[PDB]
Amino acid sequence: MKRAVITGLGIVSSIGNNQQEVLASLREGRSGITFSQELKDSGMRSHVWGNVKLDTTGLIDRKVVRFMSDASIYAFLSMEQAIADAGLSPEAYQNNPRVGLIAGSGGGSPRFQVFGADAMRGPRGLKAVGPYVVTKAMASGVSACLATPFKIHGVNYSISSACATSAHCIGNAVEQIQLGKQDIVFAGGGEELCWEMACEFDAMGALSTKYNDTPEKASRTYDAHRDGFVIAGGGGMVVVEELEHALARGAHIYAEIVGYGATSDGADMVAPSGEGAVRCMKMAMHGVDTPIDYLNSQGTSTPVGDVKELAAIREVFGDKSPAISATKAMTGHSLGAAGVQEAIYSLLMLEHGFIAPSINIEELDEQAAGLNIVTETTDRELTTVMSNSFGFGGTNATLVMRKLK
Amino acid sequence: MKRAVITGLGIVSSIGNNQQEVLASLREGRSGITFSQELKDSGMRSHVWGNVKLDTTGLIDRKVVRFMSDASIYAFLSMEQAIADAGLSPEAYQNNPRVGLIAGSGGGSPRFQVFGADAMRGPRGLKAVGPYVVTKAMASGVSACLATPFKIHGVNYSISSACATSAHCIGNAVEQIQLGKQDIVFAGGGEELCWEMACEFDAMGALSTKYNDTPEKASRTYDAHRDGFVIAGGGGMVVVEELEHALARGAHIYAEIVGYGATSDGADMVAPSGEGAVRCMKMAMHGVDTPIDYLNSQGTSTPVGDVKELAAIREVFGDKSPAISATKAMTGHSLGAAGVQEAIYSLLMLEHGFIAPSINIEELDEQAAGLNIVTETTDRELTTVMSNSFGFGGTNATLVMRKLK
Ligand SMILES: [N+]
Ligand SMILES: [N+]
Repeated sequence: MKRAVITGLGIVSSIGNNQQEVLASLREGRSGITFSQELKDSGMRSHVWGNVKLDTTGLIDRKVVRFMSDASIYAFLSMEQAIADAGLSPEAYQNNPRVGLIAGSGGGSPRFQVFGADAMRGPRGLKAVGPYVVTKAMASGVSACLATPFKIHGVNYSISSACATSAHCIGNAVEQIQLGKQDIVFAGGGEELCWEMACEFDAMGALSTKYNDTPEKASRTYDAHRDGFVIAGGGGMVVVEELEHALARGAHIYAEIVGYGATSDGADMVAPSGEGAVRCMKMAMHGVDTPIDYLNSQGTSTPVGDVKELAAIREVFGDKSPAISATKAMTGHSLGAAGVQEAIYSLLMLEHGFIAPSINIEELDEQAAGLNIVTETTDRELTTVMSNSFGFGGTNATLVMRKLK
Repeated sequence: MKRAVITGLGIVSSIGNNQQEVLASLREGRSGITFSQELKDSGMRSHVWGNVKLDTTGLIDRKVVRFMSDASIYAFLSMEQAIADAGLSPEAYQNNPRVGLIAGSGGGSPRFQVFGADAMRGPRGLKAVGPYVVTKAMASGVSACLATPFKIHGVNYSISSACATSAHCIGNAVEQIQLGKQDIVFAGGGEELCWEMACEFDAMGALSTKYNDTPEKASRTYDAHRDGFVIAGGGGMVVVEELEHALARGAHIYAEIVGYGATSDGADMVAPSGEGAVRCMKMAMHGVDTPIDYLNSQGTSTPVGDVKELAAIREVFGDKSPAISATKAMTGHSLGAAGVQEAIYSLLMLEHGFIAPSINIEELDEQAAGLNIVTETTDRELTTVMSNSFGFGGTNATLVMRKLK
């Protein structure tokens, strides 16, 4: 069947506002985590986050940004970058039935959802709400807010699966290409950063709370003293294109998506089973005869989550343990945006031939001994890489990408 | 490729808590719209809705329902119904890598989103929020809350696309079967009914407000005096299964999904373009050598909305227009659940050989001139039906189902 490759990428993350800034942060093991006065004032125990260091005001047409929440803004900016990076002129992707968009978020917009309710209960009622809350608060906000302005005529919808959200978006994009239904599918996601949603995770005990005085050390995947993830926001978008189409226009190809796994744990609600993850990685490796040179793990930085994934990786590769690093130690967990941003970090490592370090590991977890966890930036010729996205609700996605000759 | 058929269904709507009750309401053109004190007390202009008349108290185990929002509850109950109706037992669908679940909601759970914010802002903070808000508030709540209890091991995620949400879910399930990845995929969705979310649509001027005195007449699709849709809640689930697998176990086959259309308008944020709908319908009809006997249109019952679809239908068929009926006139708009529920209504009509009436039409709009709009329950031998789902963001989905030879 049809082959799918990545020909462009765009990103707005806690460690950079474009792929160049991100590249630098990755090589330097630079943290994007900072202290959040907003989270502290909300009454939360976790006072750190991976915020986007950019004032988006005026970066998007007023008539367009009026319908958007932060998730949409981040994804929109990421898509602009992706389009330019892919070298696509407007005439090349706009008003084209074979060009689509699949992008979502983990929670839509709790901020505007609460805003509407707060305004409605106020002295002005509906007048305070406004006619833009729906497009900001709906779960499909990210796809709706981008498909319209970019004149997308092909597939258009959002996929939601918590931490696996944008990973499933990319995989679904691949499926469209494989089915011969689309030539190009923009895939990715975005996530707003707000106490409204963050407090829900803190109320679960899923967020780090013992390192508020040293924010850059809070996210410490695989460290013996990890205590939860650090919430983050941002966006990302990649251009998934059918091979012949990309080659025909002389597109720059980062890699071919040679594997996509999507499975379900069917066990616990908010706790990885590990078993589902093993099946997910094996599914993504079907037909892939080249070894995995680097694995960008889910690596949430949670006590139980980290160990479950470690076990799954051991079961899948056994003696074939590849280089492993959890970029979340640097970036925080962007939820709905994580899958696409992490695929992008993996693509940058593959393109520039280096492995980003898994930082803040002062004491490697006992259940990690024997694995090749990279803790220092290492230059190496990579050919095949894997990125795992295992999210709450027992939903799993794995992407395997490989360089073309 | 592989063929996909529906072997079971389940539904919880404003006009029936199961397919039997729904079937009864459809034949008599009964309305599920009622006066809502909740919507009035909130300060909204629209005081009518399509509530689910059912006491779900104790219908779901404690340990399971504690993670669910109303959208998940309705979806869960619909899935139980679907499993039984399909003749499936745990040994056949549980812990099975080839059985998946694709279901979502349009807005997740505004109610628990606001609940978490309200509780957090209280003196108790995190303690008042509780550790169950995430699974209720997240956009993937519907898929996560069902996949776990039903021990689903295959694909697991939610698709969101406003009014087309559950229609795209069914289409994606078909794709999984065509790709040979799954033998069975439960597809559908759910939507809660609350002022929290309802006020967003009212502030947008999309909800009917000139009939709060005569609820059962508020929703009046294709009527010259329409003034917005009536918000509704509920759930739906269908069992999508690979043909040979279904025949092998002697399952009851309602129909085969012979067409699935998915397009994008890339024009306006909250207004159909028509151009996109036309392409969507043609996409679903492509390859279908059999004519469409019945069409369950979007029929939102909005001034511009209704006009656009009719024009699109006229453009697709023209002089050869099939029987058309807007079930939302009696059921309302269940948003994320509308796609699967309307697919089910179309299946019941196809299964029992009859056409549901388009109630509340005193004066047919001039736009529906050369079209066959059924306003009375008519008995006919249907073979091929079509269901259109066009939501905000310019996202379109069309399903074509036909009896099996
Ligand atoms: N990852
Ligand atoms: N429909």
